[PDB]
Amino acid sequence: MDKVLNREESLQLMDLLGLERSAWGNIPLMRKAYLKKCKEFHPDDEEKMKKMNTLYKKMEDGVKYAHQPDFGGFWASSLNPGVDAIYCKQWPECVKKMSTNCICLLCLLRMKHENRKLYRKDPLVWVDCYCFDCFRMWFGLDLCEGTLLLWCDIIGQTTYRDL
Amino acid sequence: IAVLIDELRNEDVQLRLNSIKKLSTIALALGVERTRSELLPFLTDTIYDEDEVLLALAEQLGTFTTLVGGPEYVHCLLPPLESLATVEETVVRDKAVESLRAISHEHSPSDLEAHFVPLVKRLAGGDWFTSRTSACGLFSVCYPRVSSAVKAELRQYFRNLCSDDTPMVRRAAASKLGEFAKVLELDNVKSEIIPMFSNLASDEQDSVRLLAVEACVNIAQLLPQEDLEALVMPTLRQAAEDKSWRVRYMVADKFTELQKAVGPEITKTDLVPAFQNLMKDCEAEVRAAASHKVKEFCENLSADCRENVIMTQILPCIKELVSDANQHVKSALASVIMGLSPILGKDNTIEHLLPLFLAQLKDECPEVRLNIISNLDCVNEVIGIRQLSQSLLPAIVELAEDAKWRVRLAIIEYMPLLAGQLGVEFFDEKLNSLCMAWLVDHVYAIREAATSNLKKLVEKFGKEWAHATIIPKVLAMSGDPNYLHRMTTLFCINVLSEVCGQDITTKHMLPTVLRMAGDPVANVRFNVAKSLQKIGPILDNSTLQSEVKPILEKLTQDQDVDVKYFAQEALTVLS
Ligand SMILES: [Zn+2]
Ligand SMILES: [Zn+2]
Repeated sequence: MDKVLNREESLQLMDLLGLERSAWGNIPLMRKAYLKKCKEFHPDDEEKMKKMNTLYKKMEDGVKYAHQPDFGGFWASSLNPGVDAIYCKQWPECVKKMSTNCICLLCLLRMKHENRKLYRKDPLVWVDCYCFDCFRMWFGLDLCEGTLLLWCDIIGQTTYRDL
Repeated sequence: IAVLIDELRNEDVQLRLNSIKKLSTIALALGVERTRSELLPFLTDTIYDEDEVLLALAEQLGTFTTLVGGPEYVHCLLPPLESLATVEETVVRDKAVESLRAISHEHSPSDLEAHFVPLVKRLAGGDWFTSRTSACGLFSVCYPRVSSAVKAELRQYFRNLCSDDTPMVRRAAASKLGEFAKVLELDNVKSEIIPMFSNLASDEQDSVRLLAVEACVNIAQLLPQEDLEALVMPTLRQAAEDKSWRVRYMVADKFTELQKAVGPEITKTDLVPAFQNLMKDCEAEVRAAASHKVKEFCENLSADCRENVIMTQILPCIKELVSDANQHVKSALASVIMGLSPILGKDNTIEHLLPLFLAQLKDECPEVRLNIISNLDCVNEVIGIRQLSQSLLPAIVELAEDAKWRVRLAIIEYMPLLAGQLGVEFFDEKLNSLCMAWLVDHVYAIREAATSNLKKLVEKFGKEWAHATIIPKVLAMSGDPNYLHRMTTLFCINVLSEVCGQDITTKHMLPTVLRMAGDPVANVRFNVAKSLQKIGPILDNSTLQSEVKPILEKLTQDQDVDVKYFAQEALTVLS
């Protein structure tokens, strides 16, 4: 995600969406806040209308790279979790020094991370990984029962990525 | 010598650490020549295993200067450290960083330019935010002694870190700003630090903003008392009323550090109002954070307008934090409020402070009163004695009846310390029934400590009072229809006879013991025998022959073995 745009763009695109500047990295907000500004175009000041575009299109692609899997898929997957998907499975446990005989999105993604970090000399960041640790890292967020709800409000909207 | 180069490849087991990171002994035998062009290269690109091995390695290398040859070849150490300074694991990097700073003083000024500085720049410029957050911590230590032009380049690389694509690195940099500005020249703090500061001061992320406060403390102290208003003060003043409690929590928490760092007078003008708002914050854990610093904040108010501001400004606010709706806010105050006594004098502590001191004491909250009971240190020396008794009756009564066993433990535990500060006078009728309803307490350790209470009170009150008040009621237990309480009589006796002399143990205490040796419940009876033995060495030559001996003898003939045994041995322990 840090690799999507730079600081200068990062802030600009966030302004042209009228989105709290603090919310860079929240793809589903940004998406829908842009599908909401587009409702204020066509026969609708206008120099912004095509600027938000030039920016937003560059981010959509940068983010499309962020979601590419390692090695091109060589070396549970439909759309948005939905139904009674299980994001956590016990509050402190799945998160803290885990107790791990389960596969809740939290524990899955966490496995995904410590599995990828084996072959990546690279450090992973938000929207490359989507695990709690990477999220809680990106925004400035404290390990608490609030923070989990925020995280799994974006996961409930992301399409099965890294499974 | 022995197990060495072969042991560095095992299976990455924590059985290969005992001797691995004992590298201080390997390189001592490997010789200086080999260590350099062999051990170091090995240690650079062969082992990268677990967060426990690497963290021992990072530490070790920060002690390798006098072992790689001396300050002349410290530069050989850089690569295995610049490596470690990149591991995802925070605790490894931090050690690498910690070890890079130690060895960076061992470089000659020339060697810093040749080697250290390049290293910094490769970290700072890297793609890995891990590499970059490690760079932030290294500017301060190679700055003062590098060249005038190198300094100039170093401030760019920092400025760059301050405006990073990744929040992890802005946080990093923020948190290192005050350290770095301290080795800068003023010309540049005013010109180049302040803007950088200004920009983290006000940042989307409050995780970043939150860290501006300690830089604010740091930058303030640098700036002459006449620039603060132009450079530091608008940021600080804004941080105080910031949108996010996380940020405002900082200013309240680092407030007294902010007051001296900013100066006697600016405190008077900006800080005192800004401190009234924190005490009135809507978020609770901010109000508390400010309550904790109220008493320090007043001790450091200039030695003249103290009486004034404390009276006119602080006190009105305090009067509300007492009446606060949150337990953590009140309990904070209750543990500082009464350190205002040394500075308000004595006339005013009675005028205004006692209405306050006695408000908290009326509080139903257990934790609140404890702290107010606990602080009779600078209020014991200034205010009255009979005054306390008005609300110390309900205070000491409710605490001893708290639904939490371990609160009750506390006053029980306190009671022996309330003798050297309240005496024979305060302890009265409506308080000893208290000191004894604890012996009938369901929880156990309360009965334990409530018996410890009487032995601690005795050792503090001679052997006179006991016969008058206590013992009459301690024996008034030997009549309880519940055998567990009869039992308490004995345990209760067993400890007083310790410090009671021959007199009171033989006279009022003994006739009770013998009288219980007829208890229909067996448990009591063997405790009689056990109890006689603890009170053995205290009695008379003929009291033991007359009344004590003939009882054990009838106890031996028991249909309940337990009684005869503890009584058999009593007879053997005392002839
Ligand atoms: Zn789980
Ligand atoms: Zn992750």
